Amino acid sequence: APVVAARLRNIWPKFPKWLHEAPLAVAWEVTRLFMHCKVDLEDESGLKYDPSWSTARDVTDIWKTLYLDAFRPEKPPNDVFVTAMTGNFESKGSAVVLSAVLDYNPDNSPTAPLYLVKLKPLMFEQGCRLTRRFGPDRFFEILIPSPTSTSPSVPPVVSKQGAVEEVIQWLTMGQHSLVGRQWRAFFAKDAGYRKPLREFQPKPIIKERVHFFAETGITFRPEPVEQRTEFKVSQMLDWLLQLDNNTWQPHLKLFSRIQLGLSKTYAIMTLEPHQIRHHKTDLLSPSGTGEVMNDGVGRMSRSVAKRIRDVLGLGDVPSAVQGRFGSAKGMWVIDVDDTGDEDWIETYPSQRKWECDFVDKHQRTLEVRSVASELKSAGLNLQLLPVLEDRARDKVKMRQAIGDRLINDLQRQFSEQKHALNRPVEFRQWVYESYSSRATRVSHGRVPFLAGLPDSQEETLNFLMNSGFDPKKQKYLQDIAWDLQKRKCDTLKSKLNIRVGRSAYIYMIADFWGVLEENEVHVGFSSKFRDEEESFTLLSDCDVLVARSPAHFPSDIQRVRAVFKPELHSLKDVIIFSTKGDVPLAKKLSGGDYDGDMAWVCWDPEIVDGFVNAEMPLEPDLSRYLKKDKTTFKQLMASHGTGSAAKEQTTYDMIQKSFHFALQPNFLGMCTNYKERLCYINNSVSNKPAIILSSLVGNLVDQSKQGIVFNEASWAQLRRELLGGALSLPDPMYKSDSWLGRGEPTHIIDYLKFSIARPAIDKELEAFHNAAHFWDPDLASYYTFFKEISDKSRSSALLFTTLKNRIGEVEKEYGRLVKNSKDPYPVRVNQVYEKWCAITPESKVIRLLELSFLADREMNTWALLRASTAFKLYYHKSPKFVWQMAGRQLAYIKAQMTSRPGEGAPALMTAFMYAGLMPDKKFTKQYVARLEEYPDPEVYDGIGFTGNGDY
Amino acid sequence: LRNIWPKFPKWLHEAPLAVAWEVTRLFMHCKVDLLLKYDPSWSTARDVTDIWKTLRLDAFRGKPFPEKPPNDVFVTAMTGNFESKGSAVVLSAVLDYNPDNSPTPLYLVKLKPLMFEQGCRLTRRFGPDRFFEILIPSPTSPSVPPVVAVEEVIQWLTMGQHSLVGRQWRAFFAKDAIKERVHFFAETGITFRPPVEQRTEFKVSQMLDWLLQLDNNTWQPHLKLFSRIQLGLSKTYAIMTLEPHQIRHHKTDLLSPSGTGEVMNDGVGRMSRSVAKRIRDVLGLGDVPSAVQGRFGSAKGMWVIDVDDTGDEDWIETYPSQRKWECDFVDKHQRTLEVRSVASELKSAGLNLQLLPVLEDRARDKVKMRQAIGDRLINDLQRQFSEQKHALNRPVEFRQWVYESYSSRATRVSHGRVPFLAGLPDSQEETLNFLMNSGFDPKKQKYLQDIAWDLQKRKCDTLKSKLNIRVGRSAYIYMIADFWGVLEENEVHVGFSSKFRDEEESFTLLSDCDVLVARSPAHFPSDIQRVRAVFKPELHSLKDVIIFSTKGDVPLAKKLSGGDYDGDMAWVCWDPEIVDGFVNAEMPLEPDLSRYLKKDKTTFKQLMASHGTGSAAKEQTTYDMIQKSFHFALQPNFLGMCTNYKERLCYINNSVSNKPAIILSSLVGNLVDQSKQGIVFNEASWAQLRRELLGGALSLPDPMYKSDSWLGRGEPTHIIDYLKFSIARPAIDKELEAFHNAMKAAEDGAHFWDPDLASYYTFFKEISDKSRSSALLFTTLKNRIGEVEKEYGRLVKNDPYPVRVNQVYEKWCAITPSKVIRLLELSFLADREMNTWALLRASTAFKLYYHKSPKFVWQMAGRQLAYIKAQMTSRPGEGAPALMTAFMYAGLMPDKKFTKQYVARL
RNA sequence: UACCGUCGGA
RNA sequence: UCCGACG
RNA sequence: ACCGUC
Ligand SMILES: [Ca+2]
Ligand SMILES: [Ca+2]
Ligand SMILES: [Ca+2]
Ligand SMILES: [Ca+2]
Ligand SMILES: [Mg+2]
Ligand SMILES: [Mg+2]
Ligand SMILES: [Mg+2]
Repeated sequence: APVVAARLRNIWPKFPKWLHEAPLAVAWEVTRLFMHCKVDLEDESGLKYDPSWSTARDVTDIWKTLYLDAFRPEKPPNDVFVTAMTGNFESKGSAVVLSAVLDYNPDNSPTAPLYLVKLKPLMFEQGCRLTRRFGPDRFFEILIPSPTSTSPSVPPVVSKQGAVEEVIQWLTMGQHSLVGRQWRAFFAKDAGYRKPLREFQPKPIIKERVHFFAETGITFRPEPVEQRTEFKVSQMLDWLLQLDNNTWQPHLKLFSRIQLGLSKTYAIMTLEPHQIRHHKTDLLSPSGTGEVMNDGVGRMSRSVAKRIRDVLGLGDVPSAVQGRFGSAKGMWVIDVDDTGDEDWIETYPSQRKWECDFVDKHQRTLEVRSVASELKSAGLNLQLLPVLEDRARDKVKMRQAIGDRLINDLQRQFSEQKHALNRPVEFRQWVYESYSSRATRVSHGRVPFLAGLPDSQEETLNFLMNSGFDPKKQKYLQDIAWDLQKRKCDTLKSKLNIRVGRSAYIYMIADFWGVLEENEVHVGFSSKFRDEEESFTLLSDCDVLVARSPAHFPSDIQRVRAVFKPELHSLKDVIIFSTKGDVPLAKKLSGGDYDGDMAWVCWDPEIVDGFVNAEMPLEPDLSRYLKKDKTTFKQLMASHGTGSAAKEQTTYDMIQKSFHFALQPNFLGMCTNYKERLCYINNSVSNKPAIILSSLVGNLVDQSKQGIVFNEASWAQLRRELLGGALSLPDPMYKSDSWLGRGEPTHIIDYLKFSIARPAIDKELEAFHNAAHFWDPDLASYYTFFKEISDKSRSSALLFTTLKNRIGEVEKEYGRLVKNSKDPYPVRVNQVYEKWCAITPESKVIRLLELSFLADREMNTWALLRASTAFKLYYHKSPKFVWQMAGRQLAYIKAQMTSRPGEGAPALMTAFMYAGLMPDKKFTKQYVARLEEYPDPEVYDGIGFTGNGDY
Repeated sequence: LRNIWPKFPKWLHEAPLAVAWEVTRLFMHCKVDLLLKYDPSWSTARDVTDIWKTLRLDAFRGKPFPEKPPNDVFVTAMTGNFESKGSAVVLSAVLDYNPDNSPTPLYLVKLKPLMFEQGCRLTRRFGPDRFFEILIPSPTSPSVPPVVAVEEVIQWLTMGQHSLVGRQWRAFFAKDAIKERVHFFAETGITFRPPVEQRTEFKVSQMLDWLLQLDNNTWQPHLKLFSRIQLGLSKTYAIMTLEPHQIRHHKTDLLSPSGTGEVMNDGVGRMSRSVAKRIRDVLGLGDVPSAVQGRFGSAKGMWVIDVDDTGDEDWIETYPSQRKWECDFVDKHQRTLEVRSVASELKSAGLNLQLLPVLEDRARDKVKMRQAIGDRLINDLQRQFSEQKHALNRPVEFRQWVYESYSSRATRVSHGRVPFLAGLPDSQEETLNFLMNSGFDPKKQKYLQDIAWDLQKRKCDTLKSKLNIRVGRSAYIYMIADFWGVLEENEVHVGFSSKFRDEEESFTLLSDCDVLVARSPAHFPSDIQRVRAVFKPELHSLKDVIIFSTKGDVPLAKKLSGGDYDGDMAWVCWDPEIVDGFVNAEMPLEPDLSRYLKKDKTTFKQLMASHGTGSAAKEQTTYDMIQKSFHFALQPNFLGMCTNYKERLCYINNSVSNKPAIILSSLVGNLVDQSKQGIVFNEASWAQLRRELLGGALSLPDPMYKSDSWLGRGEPTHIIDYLKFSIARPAIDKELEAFHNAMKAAEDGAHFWDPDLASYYTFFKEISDKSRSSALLFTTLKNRIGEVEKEYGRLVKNDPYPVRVNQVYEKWCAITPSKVIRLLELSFLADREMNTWALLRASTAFKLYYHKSPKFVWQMAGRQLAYIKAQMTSRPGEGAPALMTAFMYAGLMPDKKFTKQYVARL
């Protein structure tokens, strides 16, 4: 399609000759500024390089020189820029990423570029093996609309014509020029439906993520970032996958293994070849079935596990980790029989995804994606409910048990909060336990504010309570707590994520020591697992349910027996399955294994007791509709022969053909939804259509790895021959907010949502509402003060009258930009906030109000008076305005006004020092007990309470 | 001994017991004789202060008020029948020798204020108002008066009723608390009849007959029988009452499978899972306790959950080893489970120095054991020193270290805030955190650096006095017996309720390892045993206890200083270095000490035979048992003297296993319960034992390690001397050397000057230059500050210290100031310390005296200097400073994970 | 019209 | 409801 | 004129 080809010639910004000597980081950031301010990099209207940029340490400094009338963007953080300039794009396991977003040009001119490009700011991301081996600067990733999209918003030039093949060819046929480097595509992955960037002029469109490698560049030589050697993608992938020994593999599967080189991992240690135990065979079934029982799982030495703890800074030695090691991926577990101190790791065939020689350091490096960490209570999901009911001996009882768990959870949640609201110290404790903000505080070094309040609703409640506000007395705080509760109730109504205290998601591991019989599992916790009035350190003498998400077949949930084996006691925060029996238990859980799969584990006796296991179903033959492309790399090489030249050309062919495969429309979501709609209509997940759809969805998830081909024609045919045909199925009633159904709900999800959840939530909300004014005379104290001065002074009255009028203008701006767009809400609030802060006195009175010697104007007396006056005028009319603009100063006033002589001292803490503090649970309990008698140990030579007296 | 008790006048006869008690206290404190009519208003009083006000009269005018009982205690005494939520109101007194040596009161009485105390079986059965306890100097006691004899005092205490606050009190129990605690029971009173106001007359002999059921216990030695009164006085939480059908009285203990006849479950019994659940509910615990120390009727000891129990039925069992007298378990209060304590989450114990001689004695290689303990001590001290030095480099790390170093929570909770003396928190720890929370840096502000140095210097002086060997993998754990027969001899089961943390390593249970178990103190070489930790899944529910085998010839608990399972706790260590070289020793043959230790085993029945038969003789015998047991309880305490002698003997001989060591160890085990066992042992027998069997020395010198500095000659030879003076002391001295050098080394170091703190001063100076009125206000402020600075130098720099500082502070707060005066004052603010004037006063004072009088500036205005620092360091767009209320600030604590994660970014 | 789950963030 | 990382 | 625990 030639018309598209013309539109595929000028997509990338040009690299001007005047930037040819700039570092990669400056070249990237200058290019970004010109694109943002719509200035041509080749404009001759006078551009020449500035040597100051080469030694720069802030992006703003480079941009200031540019901000010329033509110039007069989001900035990379200074730490990232310094790492890009001096740190060789790496810092403490973090890599500097070069990434861009593309969208279809809304200009339909035949000469116009098809895509518009937004280069993203330099950012840090976890490194991977390929970046560690070749350098983060040699990698570039984009999001681009999928040329196969069926969306109405696809431009006619692609939709009308050979264009999809022309777009696919543009991505992979040759090198792309950008910031002085030649980039060649090596990998692509579905990125889901993404809304186009607002700056590019709102329907979501499916996009692909494409990875490029810098094969050559101006600074490249036939290692520092500025002194790189020419290296082809074909050589890059050959280093990773050692293709000469892997030609026997289906080329689509081989291509999918590239993800192992891109996996975001923490480098722990390099092992020497003599410390690596490569096993020739997996653990096989004792029965002789041939089934593998340790798929994805191997053992590691205790010393390796200690090194992981040390490198990652863990408080404890991990029992198991999700990792990668050369060609091996999956889980590694501590060998409980290791009494030695030698570093060693073992690999199994089921872990090794290609033939690897493990020679290069980076192919002998243990990389950890995640560690098995302390567990938390989990809950149910929509997929588990129909299967639990299907396998219930008494379906009425099972439905009653799940419903009781819902009512009990809501009752406890509302009860705990209503009690905490009676005391600020107790509500602060409750709010802190409700949400986590440590990550943001650490990354920002402070509580991030939006205008005059913390960005977070929970941080706002604690910030205002810390300054003396009472959630029973101040309606604004009451409103925040109400909004937070409403959101949680809505999530329950939408997802039925019913909390089960005796439940958790745990990494699955296999028993290399043969102590577990089939149908026995071992679960030991690293610490106390709390469930209301009861606690666990292990599971024993009880039945449990295990399952994986997604669960579809009736057999995808299994009832097994928890047995604690002392031999395994050191293995904590994992669930261990038997390696005996005909079939590994993991395989029964939606085709699971031990390579990072997690199991939902439930020991709730009321949910467990009624469950009857089903046998794994005979899967229907769907080969009429599902076609498998198993062409091997060797078969692709027949087009070229043998030798280095043939291997090189074949690698680029694997990439091109895999890109074509990767870009074909995927039907996993459409088929899963059809299954939900049809199985709802039939109220069955075990009848003939349910088994067909469950078998189909299980195949569509493994599509890229298995080379499954399944297009619209095959989906139409499958529906016609085995399902309801072209008929569009309606949504289940539970997708709606109310039961519009005739009679009383009968489907378990309808019943749980409309007969149990909605009524309970309505009653608990009314009781919460039954269990406060915007007005607070303390907050009007500064206004009353100045009004008295203004009454006896004409100069003060003019200042006072100007202030009121200026506040009124900003409030109207709040109503127009926020209360009632290309600009997102935070940007719109900032715009109002900047006009608010512009309200300044612009002489002894003016000087005392301004306190100009303070760098922060928000800390002077004027800011206090401005906040008080705004409160008096708008406390009731526009509460969101007064609090969002002046909440910070309202808290200052409250803390000043509630202070009493002799009763201690309020503390003005810095933003950094405030961020590092947390509520003291022991203080809360001890203080409340004093206010309102066995000394609770967790509340009050290590020997503690052993008796009050001596008798 | 005729007029010791304050008299009760007919004018207070109708007063409620609580009113009579508190009115009597005021007269005694103010030395007014009991001018006075009962105030009817007193009957309805809900505060002692209100009763005290009516007593305006000439004799009490100006007299200092006595310590007052809290309102809740008084209201419970007036309307709550001396009981509230298991707490009992206590009538207590302290008696002292009268300084007057006149032949014409021998004791001076101080009635203590009404207070709450945990109740006991006797107070819940008869009423707290019927019990009175005193602390009286033993007549056995150079401070003793010339008049002191013992017979006269004991007869005063036990011969007859004593009159106090309208009640007749009879003594029934005594134990050593120099001072002895004596308990009295109100047998009769003015309001008593042949609720607290209307109590029936009841004799001590009847009260004791109810508790001990004397008819079925005359076979017991009366001294031992008397000791069992403690079970009735033991402070316990009542859990529940059990029906007779729910009680399983066993006739026989668990016995050795080897036919030795040894009891393997001494003191321990099983309880139903549901009984344990009730314990959790009434005590408000987070989890169901696996084990409890309690009392039930005549039974005392440990009760453990029956792991084999699947029912919801409440039941408890008792064993002969638990039951301290023949009891029928009929009365509600003899069928009530009473909890002394519960087995709760464990903490690291460390290694007590007392154990080191036995550990050295049993070491396979003594030289290696000594070097290894010294190496562990040196590494710990070096780590402590390095961590303080490193943390000082960042305020976020130092705030965390200061918080870990000291605990101010109890003070914060009782005050509802950080207590402040003048302008700064009263504590140095809270002052560093308070100032660091407003942006001050100990590396930059010398005032903080100086406090920082002074805290570490104080920590070294604490390490010098108290030597401490830290062993993370150690704990004191309640001992229990395996009722279920899964543990082999030499096998123990330990499971924890939660993660027991050692640095970098963690445990929820112990398995596949050798452990050391012992009771403190350990005397015999065999008092420490090396055994095998084996985790039995059968016992997995039993947490925060250690379970011993019930197989073998002798129970393991008995090997640990003759211990058992009645509440005894074991020191359990799983540290491989401590366990490695330890070699078990057999229990030693104990010597015959009858020539020195005399036992009185006269039974209650034999004592009654000298008075007759029938009820009248029993009553006389009960009083006779009390009198004779009083005579016994007041004899001198040789456990302390013999234990002290043993430590010195073992030290001088540097041996715990030679013949004198074993003899003394056997002797101290015998004296552990002298009153209960009826062991008579006087100074003459102690002198004979020392001369004939211990080496001849009546007096031995104190061990060198009891002194702060090395006073020995040559290199230390005793293991404890070696650790204190060859290891710890040099390492501590090196740190103090480094500290002194660092102070001397410090123009880029910490300074007193901070231009931020002069910001307000400089602001007003520019205003003052252009206005005469402002200059006059500003110059008057400067002069008044100078006046207060002078007073600080005379009063503080040089009425106690807090009162003098507070005197200067009041003058500072009196420095007080037109539109300018109004803006500075902010009079709408109730607290003037929060006004702009306080900031100016603080800033001006800092500018004038930051170099001359730094202590004055910070102690008076530190609070406002912190406000200024936090204002001045705020940057636009870099977050918002937070003004915390004093209460809300007190409830926060450093986030340990924030500190760790934030530092990692840097 | 285009899935769920785990962890982290708005 | 969006963003990142995993199955 | 003792040690330990809470
Ligand atoms: Ca898998
Ligand atoms: Ca797999
Ligand atoms: Ca005992
Ligand atoms: Ca005993
Ligand atoms: Mg699999
Ligand atoms: Mg004993
Ligand atoms: Mg005994």
